[PDB]
Amino acid sequence: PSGVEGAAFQSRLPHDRMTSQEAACFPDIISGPQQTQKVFLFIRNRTLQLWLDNPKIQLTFEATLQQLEAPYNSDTVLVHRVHSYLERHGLINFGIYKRIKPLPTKKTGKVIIIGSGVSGLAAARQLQSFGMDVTLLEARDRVGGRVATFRKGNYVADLGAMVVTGLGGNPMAVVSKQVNMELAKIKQKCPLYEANGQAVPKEKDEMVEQEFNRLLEATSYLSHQLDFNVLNNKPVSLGQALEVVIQLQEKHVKDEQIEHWKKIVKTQEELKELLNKMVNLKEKIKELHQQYKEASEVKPPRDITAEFLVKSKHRDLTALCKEYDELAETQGKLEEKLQELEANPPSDVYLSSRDRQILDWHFANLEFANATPLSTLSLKHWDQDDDFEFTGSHLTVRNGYSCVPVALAEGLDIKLNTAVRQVRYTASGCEVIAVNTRSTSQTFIYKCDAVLCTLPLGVLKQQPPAVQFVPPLPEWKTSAVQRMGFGNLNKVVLCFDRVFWDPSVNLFGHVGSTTASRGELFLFWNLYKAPILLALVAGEAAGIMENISDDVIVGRCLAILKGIFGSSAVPQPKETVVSRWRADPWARGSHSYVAAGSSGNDYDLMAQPITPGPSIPGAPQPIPRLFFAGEHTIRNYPATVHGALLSGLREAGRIADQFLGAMYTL
Amino acid sequence: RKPPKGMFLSQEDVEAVSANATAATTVLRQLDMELVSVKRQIQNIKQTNSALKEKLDGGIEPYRLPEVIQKCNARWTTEEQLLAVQAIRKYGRDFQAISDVIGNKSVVQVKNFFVNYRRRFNIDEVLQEWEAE
Ligand SMILES: Cc1cc2nc3c(=O)[nH]c(=O)nc-3n(C[C@H](O)[C@H](O)[C@H](O)COP(=O)(O)OP(=O)(O)OC[C@H]3O[C@@H](n4cnc5c(N)ncnc54)[C@H](O)[C@@H]3O)c2cc1C
Repeated sequence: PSGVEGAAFQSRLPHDRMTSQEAACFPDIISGPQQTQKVFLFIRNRTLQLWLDNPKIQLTFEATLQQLEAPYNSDTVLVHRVHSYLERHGLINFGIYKRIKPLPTKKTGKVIIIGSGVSGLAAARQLQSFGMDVTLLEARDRVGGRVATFRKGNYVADLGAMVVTGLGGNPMAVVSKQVNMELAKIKQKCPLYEANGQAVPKEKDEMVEQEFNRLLEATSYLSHQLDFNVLNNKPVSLGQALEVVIQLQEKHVKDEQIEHWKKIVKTQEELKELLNKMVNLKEKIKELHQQYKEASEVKPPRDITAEFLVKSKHRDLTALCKEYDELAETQGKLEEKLQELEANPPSDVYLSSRDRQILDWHFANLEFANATPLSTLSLKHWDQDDDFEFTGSHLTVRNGYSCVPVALAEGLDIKLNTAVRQVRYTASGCEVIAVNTRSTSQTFIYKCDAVLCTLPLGVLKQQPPAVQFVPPLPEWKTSAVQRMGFGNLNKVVLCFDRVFWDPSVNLFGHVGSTTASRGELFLFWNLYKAPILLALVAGEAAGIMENISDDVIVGRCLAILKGIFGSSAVPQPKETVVSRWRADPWARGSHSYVAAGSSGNDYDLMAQPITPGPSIPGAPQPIPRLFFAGEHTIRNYPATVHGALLSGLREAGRIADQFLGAMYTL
Repeated sequence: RKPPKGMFLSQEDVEAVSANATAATTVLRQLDMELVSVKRQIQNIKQTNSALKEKLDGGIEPYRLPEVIQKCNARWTTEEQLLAVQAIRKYGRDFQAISDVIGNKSVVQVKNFFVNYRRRFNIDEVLQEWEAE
């Protein structure tokens, strides 16, 4: 879209309707007359537009009111409320921008942020922007977390996040204007090459792909229409559902063959019954002919009974010769119907070996997309976030995605090599205990009003725990941590001296020979200026391939590539790197997912803050102290950089509302 | 509300393929064996019908007669009346058969004969003799 309505779209808001969050901050307006609502909506949309047209500089309330016309610039407090709303919740004045009003003289409140990934960094900027004292604690020797970029010489390649998934509605659109990201579009054409090294024929590639998509719709029919979501008191996975659907197609193939060969026997037994009729009738005809012959031996002149015998046997014989001729025509009709039937059999198989292997590539690609084996995904809910997907083509970050967190880190107080061990929270405040990752006896204590935890879901899941909470987290939180899925996905970076692949193709597949190994080195990316190829390890292969050494993995990569491009065309690589995200103790995996028996609701549960008990008995209901952001806390944009960013912006708004108050809600 | 084209999924079949650890592979072997036994019965009947066609070798060509053509004359000769009375005794009321035997009488002409000579050839008695067999 475009205009003020495009600004709503670009900020993930409906242009013509007030959201639930807006209703909470502006109950007077939404409960009030429909005319005032349109005024609110225009002010909001216009203010957004002004920010979006130039996100390189702060949009002040003054500048906003400057560019509003009548009747919209009538009520100046309404405009101030709307501006403050949008600012507080990070819809405007987020990321890296030049501030018109320098940061306030004195800081108010103190916040510790655990983790310096995008969710932490984005929250930290907002809180500092609102005038709070912020310190981030990071276990690694760098910022960015799961945004990790390999840099050696002029080779640049992302071992973590590398793709912006469309700019239409994406807050990373705004960040790409604020920071120089060399966004290059990704052409989606992806030729598949079988285990032998031979390309899959264009006709076959389409047949299998269409079947994959039909198999997926089929699982959705299973889920919604047949209600096949529990089986033996166990939630059904997407993988199970796909097996069941595939088995039923194999069954249908067999049922069609059965009723086809049943038509052949029914016809063959109809022919058998006709041929027996004809054998017996031919035997009667033979006998009756002899009798006519004998009656004709009696030469004339003859009495009338002897004449009658000749004439009546003649009649009887032609009557039987008629019958045989009719049966003989029916023999021809049944015999041609047998050639019809035998020439046109149904399908011999549902899927051949080559078909089923190519299909497993499409399943591997889906396992890459959800960063987990299909047997773990909830049938009902695996695609719950599809409706919020952005428009526009996907883009690669060509200069390395680390440029984003590094830019967000500027001006913030970040303690690197600082591993949080314990988080204490009481009615009076909080105490974060951390150690130095190098010399672990060296201990640090950080005292604060509030803790924002951006620890990954894999870390929160650790048993025995890496980080202890005092008091422990309540069961409603720990059960959500348990139920939520935390998948895995690895990359192999191959740096060469020269390009030996098609420079016009961004990606190409490799079909493995087994279902078990379908995710193993199944897809190669060509995204960078330098000659770099990136190989993916998805599905069940990701976890297994972490216990195999780099030399062996790189060897398997070259083996495959020699197969596609020829043995003398593929040199030994100059530099190689292999990610191991499940082994990494500050990650313990890659992406969250909706596991079978989880739902989108667990993402909301992850986002909910914790309020400690009262210090002394009968003291009033204390204030919320422990907050949660990160990839795994945002229902509509989970498992993404933009989701992490948004969750950070969310919590900064919630924390500031709490510890600085919200003047705009009156 | 409807599953995609060429995709087959019914409540009954889903319950049949689920509900055991190996209900799937049971149901699919059951149909493999049903298929092989139906193809058994085809090879069986093809050999039977192949033998029945050996016996029909020749057709009915050596046992066929020429057709005699003659104009439907309305004059009953004594010869033809005597042929009719015997044809009635053999065939009953099958007027078509009686006509074919006599050779030069239409089916209506035969039905007239039944009426005209009922008394004189005791056609009632001749039909009772036929009915008795
Ligand atoms: C292989 C791979 C590919 C990906 N590709 C894409 C993509 O193409 N597009 C996309 O949008 N997203 C992608 N992602 C996802 C994206 O990287 C994450 O969703 C996002 O970066 C996570 O941000 P976060 O701030 O929620 O968590 P993190 O970035 O993990 O930040 C949490 C921080 O906490 C730190 N930490 C852990 N334990 C402690 C401790 N005890 N004390 C202090 N600090 C601690 C970590 O070191 C880390 O810095 C990918 C992820 C992986 C693994």
